[PDB]
Amino acid sequence: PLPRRAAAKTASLTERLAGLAETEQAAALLDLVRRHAAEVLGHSGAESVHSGRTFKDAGFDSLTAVELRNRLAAATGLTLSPAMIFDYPKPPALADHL
Amino acid sequence: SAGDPLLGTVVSTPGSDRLTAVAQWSRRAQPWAVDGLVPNAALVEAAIRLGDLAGTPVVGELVVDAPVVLPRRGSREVQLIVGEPGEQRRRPIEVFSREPWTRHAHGTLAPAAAAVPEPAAAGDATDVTVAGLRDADRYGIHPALLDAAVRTVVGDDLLPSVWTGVSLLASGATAVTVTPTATGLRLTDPAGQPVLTVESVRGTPFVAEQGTTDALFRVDWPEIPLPTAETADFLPYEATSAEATLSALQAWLADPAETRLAVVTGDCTEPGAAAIWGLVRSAQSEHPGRIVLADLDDPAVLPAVVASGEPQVRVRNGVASVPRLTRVTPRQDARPLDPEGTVLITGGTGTLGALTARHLVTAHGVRHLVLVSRRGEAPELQEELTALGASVAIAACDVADRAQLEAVLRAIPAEHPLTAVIHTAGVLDDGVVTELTPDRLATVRRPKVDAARLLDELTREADLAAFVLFSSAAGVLGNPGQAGYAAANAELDALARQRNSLDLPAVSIAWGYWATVSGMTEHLGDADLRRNQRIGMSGLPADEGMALLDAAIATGGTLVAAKFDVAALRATAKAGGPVPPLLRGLA
Amino acid sequence: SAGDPLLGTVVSTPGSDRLTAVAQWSRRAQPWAVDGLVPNAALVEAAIR
Amino acid sequence: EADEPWTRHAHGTLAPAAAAVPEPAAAGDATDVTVAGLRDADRYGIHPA
Amino acid sequence: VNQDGASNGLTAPNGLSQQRVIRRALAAAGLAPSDVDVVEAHGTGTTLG
Repeated sequence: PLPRRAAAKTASLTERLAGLAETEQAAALLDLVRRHAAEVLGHSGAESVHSGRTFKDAGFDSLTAVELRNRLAAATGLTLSPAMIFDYPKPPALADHL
Repeated sequence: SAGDPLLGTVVSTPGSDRLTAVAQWSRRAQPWAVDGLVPNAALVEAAIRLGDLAGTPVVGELVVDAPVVLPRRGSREVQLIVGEPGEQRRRPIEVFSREPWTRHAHGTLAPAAAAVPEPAAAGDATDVTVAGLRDADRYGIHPALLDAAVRTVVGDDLLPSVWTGVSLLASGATAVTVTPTATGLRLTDPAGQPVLTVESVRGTPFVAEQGTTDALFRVDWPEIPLPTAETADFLPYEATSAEATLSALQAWLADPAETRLAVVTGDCTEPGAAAIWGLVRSAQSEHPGRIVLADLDDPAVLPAVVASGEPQVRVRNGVASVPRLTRVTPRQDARPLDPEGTVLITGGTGTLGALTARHLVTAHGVRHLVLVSRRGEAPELQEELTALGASVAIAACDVADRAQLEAVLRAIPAEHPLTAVIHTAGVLDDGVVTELTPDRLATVRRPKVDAARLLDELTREADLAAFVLFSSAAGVLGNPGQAGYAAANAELDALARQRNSLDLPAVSIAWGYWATVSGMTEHLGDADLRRNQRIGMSGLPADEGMALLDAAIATGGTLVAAKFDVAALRATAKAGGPVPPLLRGLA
Repeated sequence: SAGDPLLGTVVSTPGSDRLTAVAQWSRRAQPWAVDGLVPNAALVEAAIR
Repeated sequence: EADEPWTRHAHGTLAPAAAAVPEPAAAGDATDVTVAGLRDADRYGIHPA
Repeated sequence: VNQDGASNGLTAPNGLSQQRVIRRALAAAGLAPSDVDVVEAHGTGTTLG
């Protein structure tokens, strides 16, 4: 027997894209990457991670790098390289690149 | 261990479809059970999980009789039983947890419905999230999420105990949206898709479950082999009365001979033989391994009994039996105490009498009490009971005196007939066998045994719902320095047995030493406490004591209400430690 | 806790005296059992257990 | 094994502890039996082998 | 013997550390790079190391 369907933690990519209006500035991308980083490290919330520091200061490694890239690409549906963490050291850089 | 935490181990009955899920639930294992109180959502989730294995995911009906309180130390054994599929492939569902099995929920389980109707929204959808909702993947719906979601309709104060038409569509939810319906509710994922549906949910006010009555034990007489012996180290003597037995014991204690004494009495259920047995038991508690109690139809097996090794033996037709304390499942179908009736309490001016009166008024709603004692003066207790709604008459009476007891009983108005007599009267005159005298034995026995005889004989014609004799464990387990008290308690139990055999109600409780916090074990010495802990005895709180009193009233007969450390005594038996002969059945 | 290998766990039916001893028997756990075959003496011992 | 149909292997009745155990007459020589490599015999009332 | 210390990651190696340790070892031996003619590298096979 197949298991029951997994309940989505949040809205799907289509619902977000509806909410991620092009009018909206580099803010939705910022908060989503902040949430992804917070959940990657097991932070208590997206507020604990701050965009002032870089991912290196947050304690990110290649282990966390590839899996965060996966959880970001699947959320956004767009293929990504495994190395923007060093190309873009700041969460604003990630937001503008996305 | 790959089983679901709320499901544990799943067992299928060979040749049957009945399924048993056995789990150990502890606050360490279940942090979401606040104080150990398991939310009903956890039971719903576990039922759904097991019904998934049974092929029936839709809860046709679930009614929770009572929630589950996890113990502070240890884990409660929880068994969920799935019955055979009946009509519509529905299966009976039961929940038990434990001490005697305690049923918590029951109902029927149904397969998946082909049509999933969408009931109209009867309220505003609200987003429910739980901080600390860890390992939500291990559940289809986490219990701490479902209970919070359903409290938005049932209410925080009301425990949701009724569930109908429960259907699940999603797994591993962390946040939900709650859209209540006319009867049930709908939980949807943040993505908007439906997750869970409840056709109807109903809540009930929380009721504090009574203290578990697992301390009640009866004196059972299991059979034992009689060894083929002809000569043994014994001193034969025919004990006739309590005074004669005490005199013979004193003479033997003055006798420097290191030869065991075989006390041969009549049938132990006889009140005189009961007093003899109690005195010999107390002496043995003082002098272990040196005195033997015998109740033999044929005393020719007396050396064999001496070779048996059990101090207390009753032989009939060549087959021997020994006294043991065995737990009894409390009874459900008890005759209710009539609120219009009158309950007479002996020794009500004491702490225990006031406690019993308060418990009766608070629980059984006894609106009329007659508390009698030697002093019969308690304005504070009278006001306490009257403020609770009890009409209380307090009397200075000798319960063992015929004229005063009859005057008290006749002082009860005819329009409020007597329905319960609790004999809590008792004088504690502690004494060792070497020093006790028949005068002290009579002084101990009169307020208990003569008083119980007078009460039962006077109330032979009265429609009594309960007749309680406040005995003590000292007459059964034996207690050094309480030989007269032990004889009084044993004869009180014998009187209760005779009264029950006389087609009249009689319940005698041989309670163990109470809790020190209750304030009624102040006269207990440190040696008494050390011996109690050695034999596994532990203090009895007032609440559990009165609950056990009610359970014994429901059960009747003679019962021993005492708390023992189970695992400690089992380890003592495994270590070859000093398990008392009466506790040999226990260990 | 690993109880008696021929017993395993014991379950008591609520509202009944019926008991059920469930265990997992493997040649590794019971090397004395020849070639998977279990002698009846083990069954007698488990019954007494 | 796993979810195969249940197979009954033995059946009977269990009796309480008897009072007296008669000793029958010896029908043969007393044979001393030892098992080499016996392990954990304490956890059994008697090792199955 | 020396520790690389700071690098891209915790386990990332830095060529400067290897340069320094090689120079230190050669100075301790009091020899010159041309004197040696064969060296056994780590040869881990990692695409990075």
